[PDB]
Amino acid sequence: VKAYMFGIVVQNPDTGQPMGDEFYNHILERAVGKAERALDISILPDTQHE
Amino acid sequence: LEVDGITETIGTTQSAMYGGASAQILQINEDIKELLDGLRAYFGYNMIGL
Amino acid sequence: LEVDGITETIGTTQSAMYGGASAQILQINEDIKELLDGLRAYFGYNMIGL
Amino acid sequence: FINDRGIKVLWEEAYFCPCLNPDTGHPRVDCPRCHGKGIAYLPPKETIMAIQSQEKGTNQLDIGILDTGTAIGTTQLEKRISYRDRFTVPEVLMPQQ
Amino acid sequence: AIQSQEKGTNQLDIGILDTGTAIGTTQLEKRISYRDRFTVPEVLMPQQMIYFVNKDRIKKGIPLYYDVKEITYIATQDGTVYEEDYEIKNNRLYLNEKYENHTVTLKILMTLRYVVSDILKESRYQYTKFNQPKSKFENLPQKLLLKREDVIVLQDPY
Amino acid sequence: FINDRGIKVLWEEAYFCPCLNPDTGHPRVDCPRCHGKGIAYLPPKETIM
Ligand SMILES: [Zn+2]
Ligand SMILES: [Zn+2]
Ligand SMILES: [Zn+2]
Ligand SMILES: [Zn+2]
Repeated sequence: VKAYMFGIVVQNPDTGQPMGDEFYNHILERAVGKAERALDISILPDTQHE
Repeated sequence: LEVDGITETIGTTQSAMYGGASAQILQINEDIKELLDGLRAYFGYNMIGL
Repeated sequence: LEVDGITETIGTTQSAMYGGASAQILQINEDIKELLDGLRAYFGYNMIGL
Repeated sequence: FINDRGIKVLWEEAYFCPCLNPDTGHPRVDCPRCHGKGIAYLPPKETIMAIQSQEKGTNQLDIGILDTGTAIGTTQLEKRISYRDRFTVPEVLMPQQ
Repeated sequence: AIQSQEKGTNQLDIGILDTGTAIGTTQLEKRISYRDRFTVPEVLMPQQMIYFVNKDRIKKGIPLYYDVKEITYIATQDGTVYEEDYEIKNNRLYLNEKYENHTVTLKILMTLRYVVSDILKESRYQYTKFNQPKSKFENLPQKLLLKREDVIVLQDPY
Repeated sequence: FINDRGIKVLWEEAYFCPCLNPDTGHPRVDCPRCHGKGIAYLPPKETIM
């Protein structure tokens, strides 16, 4: 993600601390869920019983 | 506000039409629309036989 | 801000209508739309026989 | 607005020192309460003041050099500053030789 | 940054003098002090000189009033003086003894120079907090009044 | 901009005339190279000012 924002930093103006990677991972996992619903597909491997 | 030649001036995101958080709410509504479309594809259309 | 012969004026991309990252989000939405059209051509239309 | 724009200063209030000579009317030069100035000062008070036009005002004289520089200050609300009251600005250091 | 660079010519019974003045804005976080000296190596100023040349000045060399960086014109009653017939060393002018009873006239260039005469804004301040862990005090640019170094003239620092 | 707005002038450069009296320091009033002014002038140069 950060590569696509080369030359930017996301930083709390009251403390100068950069945003933690936990938020990036959380957002990525939800973005994968969104992609798996915009298209009627299963991206990540899982065992299905039908 | 100006005192003794020191000048401080603000234009804020508030306006006679738009509230301070207008833009963020508009973006959130766009995200909600995408999410709802996806989830209303996951759950089906309701139907009943008369 | 004007203080003791130093003056600064800034106009930001924020506005009463648009948030600071409106432009980037709009471009990203265009890219998403192109990608989704392509991927919905790669995977087919869903169909079922009643 | 004033708290944003002003610098922190220590304010101490003037009064005439009771060491003045009862006849000549001049200060005692050895007075410990005032170091030869006729004016004694109360304990310092923390305040914020906005200051402008901070000029050094160098003078070169037959007696030697002297500084007569002047500045303009805007006080906080609800204060009654009095003549020869004294301010110091602990953040700001000036070079001398 | 320098503004209002005035020459300030004066014409007096003692002779000519320059009292010109300029206004300077410093960089951040500097505490300029009285009679501090500046030179501007990029900027060359024209000046003029004339000397009567005598046996002492031939043997000892003429001590020049200005810190000559280079000569643009040199002449005498007999005409132009060619570069084999003069030399400058240590801000002394040496001449061929041919000229033992002549007067030499020069046009010269020298570097611009200033001394701090007065400080018009010795303090400007800002507490900066935005994107800092805690408030940081910073000293903004000073405004200097600069006076030209005519009366006492010193070499360039190098 | 300067070439559009300025008038054409002849510029000639000052230097002290070597006719100055070696004692009194004043110009010779009969000097042909400078007509009693202490200042001689180099040949003119065309410029716009
Ligand atoms: Zn159902
Ligand atoms: Zn299918
Ligand atoms: Zn006393
Ligand atoms: Zn002459």
